Amino acid sequence: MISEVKQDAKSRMEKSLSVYLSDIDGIRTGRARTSVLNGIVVETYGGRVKLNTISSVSVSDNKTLMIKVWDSNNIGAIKTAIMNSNLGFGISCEATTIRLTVPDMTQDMRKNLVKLLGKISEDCRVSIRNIRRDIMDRLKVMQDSKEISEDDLRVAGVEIQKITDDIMKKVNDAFTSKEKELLHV
Amino acid sequence: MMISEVKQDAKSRMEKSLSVYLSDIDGIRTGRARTSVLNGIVVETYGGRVKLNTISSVSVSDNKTLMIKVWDSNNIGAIKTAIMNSNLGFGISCEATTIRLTVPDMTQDMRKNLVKLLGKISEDCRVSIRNIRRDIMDRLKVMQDSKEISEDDLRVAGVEIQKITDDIMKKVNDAFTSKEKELLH
Ligand SMILES: [Cl-]
Ligand SMILES: [Cl-]
Ligand SMILES: [Cl-]
Ligand SMILES: [Cl-]
Repeated sequence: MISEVKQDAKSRMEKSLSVYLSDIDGIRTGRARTSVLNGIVVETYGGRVKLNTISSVSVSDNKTLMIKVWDSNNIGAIKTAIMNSNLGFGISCEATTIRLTVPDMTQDMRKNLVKLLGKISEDCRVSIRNIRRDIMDRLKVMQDSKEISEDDLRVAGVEIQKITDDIMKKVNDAFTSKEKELLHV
Repeated sequence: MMISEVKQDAKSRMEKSLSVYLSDIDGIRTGRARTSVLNGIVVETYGGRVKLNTISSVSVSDNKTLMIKVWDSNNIGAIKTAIMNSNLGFGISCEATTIRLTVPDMTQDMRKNLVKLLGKISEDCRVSIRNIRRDIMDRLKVMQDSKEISEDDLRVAGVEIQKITDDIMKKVNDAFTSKEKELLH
């Protein structure tokens, strides 16, 4: 069934783009962003919880986040979890608010991240092209196995080459957007 | 952001590539009778949907022939429909409570093509695995340049992830040569 093969393309491609966005989303840029704390796991209330379910995070200025802790008994555990992530924030507190200052990014650190983000952008393109090559290889198998005609191969090839190109534009826009965050002040 | 999580990402993503390639080559006809070809067959009967192997028992009769013992002979039509709809290319005949499937004969030119395509599909899998390793290594390098982990930390993680890659590469290659042996008899 070609119908089942055309969905493996979009599924594998979307899943791959989804993996690469999550990977770059955490790359630090100098500017303070609440998502850097997305995935801080705090041990409280008998288990492990995401930081945003027991507090409220906000950007105070370019280099600072505020964390409003609703249960004051969670302040130490949150301070401990943030410190032990080794993200290296400046940590202090007043009453039920934790203040995080974002460490400065040096010039060399910023150039290394520009290069490493380019490499990851190409690792993404490679998986998208490799998915495409593999899907065509599968259709060539079906067409050689006399399961589909040649017309079925060219037609689905055009449709999938169109799906690949649209998915790739998302890849280039996402990695260009992240690069602009690195480059600007 | 923890090295342990990055390592688990490598494993999970390379096991997804391995699993996807195994299913790709499972769709390659070999000219020989193999019961695994009918594993996914879903049969509409008794007003619902059942796996083929809960209403029947598939055996290999000779090199080019499968025998399906249909316990409820009233299911023979529904099973024949299910198999023919999956477009697997079988010759089919009925007899009492039995369905004879003849494997479609494979020319030497088809076999030559499928060997070549198996090698391409296999190398696509290797490209995916190596790309994942490079991507994971780039993510570790981002963490090191961002001062979240040391250079020794990264090298230690790099060896462990080389171990994961070697182990999944070996399973890709063993599936490759085993599938080649089947294509060549
Ligand atoms: Cl600081
Ligand atoms: Cl650096
Ligand atoms: Cl894949
Ligand atoms: Cl590197």
